[PDB]
Amino acid sequence: AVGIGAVF
Amino acid sequence: QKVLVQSGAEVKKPGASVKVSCRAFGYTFTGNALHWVRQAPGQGLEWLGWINPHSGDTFTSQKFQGRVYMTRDKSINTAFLDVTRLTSDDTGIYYCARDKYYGNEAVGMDVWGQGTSVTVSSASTKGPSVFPLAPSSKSTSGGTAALGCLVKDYFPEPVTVSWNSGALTSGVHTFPAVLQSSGLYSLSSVVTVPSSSLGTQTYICNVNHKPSNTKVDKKVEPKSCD
Amino acid sequence: DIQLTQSPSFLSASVGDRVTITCRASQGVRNELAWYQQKPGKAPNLLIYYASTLQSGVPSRFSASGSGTHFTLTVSSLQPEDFATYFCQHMSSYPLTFGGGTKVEIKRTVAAPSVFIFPPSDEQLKSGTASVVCLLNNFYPREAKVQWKVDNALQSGNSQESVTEQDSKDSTYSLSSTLTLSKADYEKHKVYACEVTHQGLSSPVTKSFNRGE
Repeated sequence: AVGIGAVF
Repeated sequence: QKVLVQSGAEVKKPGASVKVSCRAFGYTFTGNALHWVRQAPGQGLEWLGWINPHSGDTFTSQKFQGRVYMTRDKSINTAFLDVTRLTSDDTGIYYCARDKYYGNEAVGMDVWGQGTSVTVSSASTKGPSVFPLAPSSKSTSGGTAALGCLVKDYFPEPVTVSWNSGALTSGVHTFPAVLQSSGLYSLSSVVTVPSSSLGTQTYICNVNHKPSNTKVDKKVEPKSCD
Repeated sequence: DIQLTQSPSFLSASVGDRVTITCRASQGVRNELAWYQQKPGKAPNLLIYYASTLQSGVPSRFSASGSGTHFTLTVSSLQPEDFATYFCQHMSSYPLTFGGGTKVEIKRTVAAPSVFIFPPSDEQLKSGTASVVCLLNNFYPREAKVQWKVDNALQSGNSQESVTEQDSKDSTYSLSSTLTLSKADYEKHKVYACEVTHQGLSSPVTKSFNRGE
């Protein structure tokens, strides 16, 4: 699915 | 205990900008992507974009690129939606919503703000005119008479309508407002009552329009023919 | 933009009924699909994600199926709190899009409207406009035809309707139809009539008045 990068 | 709290209602002219805020409580703000979704009155759901609150990376839906901007301030756990060059087609309720974000991908929108109403119009603030919808003997239906008030030509939403200072609630229907072609709103509030007591009962419609600081009490009474 | 087509768009059902709603995607979206419930004045609430995983806090009477393009949501036994609008949503590419919604409303026995007509007030006429209000009170089902006739001429384009949400107590609707005329046009004619067609009426009901009487 679409993603918007890591968040830790 | 996960809650998103949004800023209050906004009313703007075409060409102006609006900045809506959304503050996260009860979870780590930077741990989940945050969406913005709007809904025009009576319509479906439209996705505007999303933001990574940790990094600030965004993807804005193509139809809003260069016009809608998502930012955040981690110090106050707050995301912002700036909608610029507004037109009346931007009128609607704007929501922020957290994604579950498992695996750093979109999964589903599990916490939603309460919504922020945005009205865009060339109209200016104006209080309503309140006209009686008077009961008549010729309009008797069984043992029932209908009466009401027409609350016409106001801007923006909302108005509140009560009857007899809140003492009359049974049989009341206050209709959803309609936007007239003039750009001003109008609604009616009606009540069904016994025809037998129209000669003695009192009916006052109490209309409050806070944006114009107008308050109106209108007497509604049967029409008498000479 | 991927199109999500929901069917049916409107459904009437009773408490205890099983309800099945379909969502068809215009391209494959694997299981990258979620379902939501929305009630009037509220934000949507997540029911299902990964196409068939049930969100925590959602009753087990909700379930869903599908992988690829054809998805279904089922409520096995509708409860009073389940009458609402339901939406599907994909997240396989940008923009994310939602289906058009399926509104599930409660079935009840047919109830004919009570019809009332209100001429414009003398106060409003002094202002230069005339609003004529026709009220249809406490009816079911929602479908109703309201026609304005002015000296026997059918009107078009000069009226607006507003409908209440289905009543929580008696499951009925009420509706206002407002004919708005300039004072000049109002004074051109004599007989003003609102004609109502509805399943609960053996024939259309007309309420009317004569201007100036």
